[PDB]
Amino acid sequence: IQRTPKIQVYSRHPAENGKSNFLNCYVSGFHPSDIEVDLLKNGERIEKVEHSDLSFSKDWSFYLLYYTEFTPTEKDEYACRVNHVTLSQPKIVKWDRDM
Amino acid sequence: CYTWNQMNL
Amino acid sequence: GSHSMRYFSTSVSRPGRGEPRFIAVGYVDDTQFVRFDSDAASQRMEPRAPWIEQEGPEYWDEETGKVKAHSQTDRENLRIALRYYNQSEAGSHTLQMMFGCDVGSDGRFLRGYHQYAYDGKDYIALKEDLRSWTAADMAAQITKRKWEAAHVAEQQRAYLEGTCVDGLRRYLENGKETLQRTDPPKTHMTHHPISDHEATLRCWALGFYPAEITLTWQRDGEDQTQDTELVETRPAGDGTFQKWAAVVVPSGEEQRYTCHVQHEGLPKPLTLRW
Ligand SMILES: *[C@@H]1O[C@H](CO)[C@@H](O[C@@H]2O[C@H](CO)[C@@H](O[C@@H]3O[C@H](CO)[C@@H](O)[C@H](O[C@H]4O[C@H](CO)[C@@H](O)[C@H](O)[C@@H]4O)[C@@H]3O)[C@H](O)[C@H]2NC(C)=O)[C@H](O)[C@H]1NC(C)=O
Repeated sequence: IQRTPKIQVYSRHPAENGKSNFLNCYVSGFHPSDIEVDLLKNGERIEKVEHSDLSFSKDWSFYLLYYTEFTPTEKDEYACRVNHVTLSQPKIVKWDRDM
Repeated sequence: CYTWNQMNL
Repeated sequence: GSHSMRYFSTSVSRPGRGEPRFIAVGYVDDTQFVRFDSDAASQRMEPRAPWIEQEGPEYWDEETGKVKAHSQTDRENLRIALRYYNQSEAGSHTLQMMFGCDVGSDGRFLRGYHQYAYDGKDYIALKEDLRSWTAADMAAQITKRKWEAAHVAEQQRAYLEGTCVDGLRRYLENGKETLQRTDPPKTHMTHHPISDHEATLRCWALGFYPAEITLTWQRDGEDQTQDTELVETRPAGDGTFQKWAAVVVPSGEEQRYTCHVQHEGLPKPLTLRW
């Protein structure tokens, strides 16, 4: 079977402009496990990005956390770009400070 | 504490 | 209170690109503490929590040996599934496995698990009687006959009722500073107008452990069920978890809505109102 990833872009702590934080992209509920996740800053890919070890939920669907250290500003726009076989094209989910 | 998974399908 | 220990393994074949990729991870409750990646350089069961690094090299030799053997068993199990399902040798397939135990507040054995999944669907699973298997299709019934004849469940039960419970009690002790402390959720609420006749109320729960939580919106004491946007509980990245629930309300009717937070670390369930 094939399941579509649910994508969440968020920070580890509430965003304070100028305060060091962590940008998170959490993909969950997908299958198969082959997935491409890229954190974006102003459309550009962030280079040093870590991810958790592959795990899965009770229903056998996988989840992964991609994260990087960042310092939010008023102007900088962040996003997460996910590609998976269940997607017609790479999906970009922009970061909202209240989501 | 891993177990023994040597059983074949 | 009650606690759990789980291992999750995943084998993805890749014909023409080498041996299948094997990845395993171990958890105590919602805390990962070990990992094994067959493509990593160390070729060892690596630690992932601070309270497990104190284990000696004898422990790591034992765990690395058991997880390497599992990796090679799933390698030949992927070939067997091809014959069972009459699938080609060029396709990439997935074999997943979960095993572990649940202990009570005292440490007594409650339930044990040992389950297989092929390509995301159930294959075989150890029943609650720790003796018989749930075969999910005709192919798994071939496996069920093999394992019940070789009394596979007997050795697997001895681990679940013994080695699993003992290791879990040992892990809860070495990491009682983290594993046994519940963080209650810090809650707040935000307000977003969307038009001049509607607005959004978002109920936040942050920094809680363990991950199990319930967020519920109510209108005039009535659960919303529908009309409520609920996100999956997500890892904050520091060992704690987040979750929010949003509801879209007509303007001027904010105070007739309430958010209800239930969590293990809460002495009393919270009720929030804008
Ligand atoms: C296990 O898998 C194997 C392989 O996947 C399978 O054996 C194959 O089955 C297919 C059919 O499912 C066979 O295909 C036939 O091949 C002949 C030539 O070899 C074709 O001419 C046939 O096509 C006719 O039908 C078309 C329909 O429109 C017509 O348009 C066309 O012009 C032809 O008249 C037919 O498809 C194939 O030969 C076998 N063998 C091999 C080696 O692939 C096997 O059945 C599976 N077993 C089980 C239990 O499912």
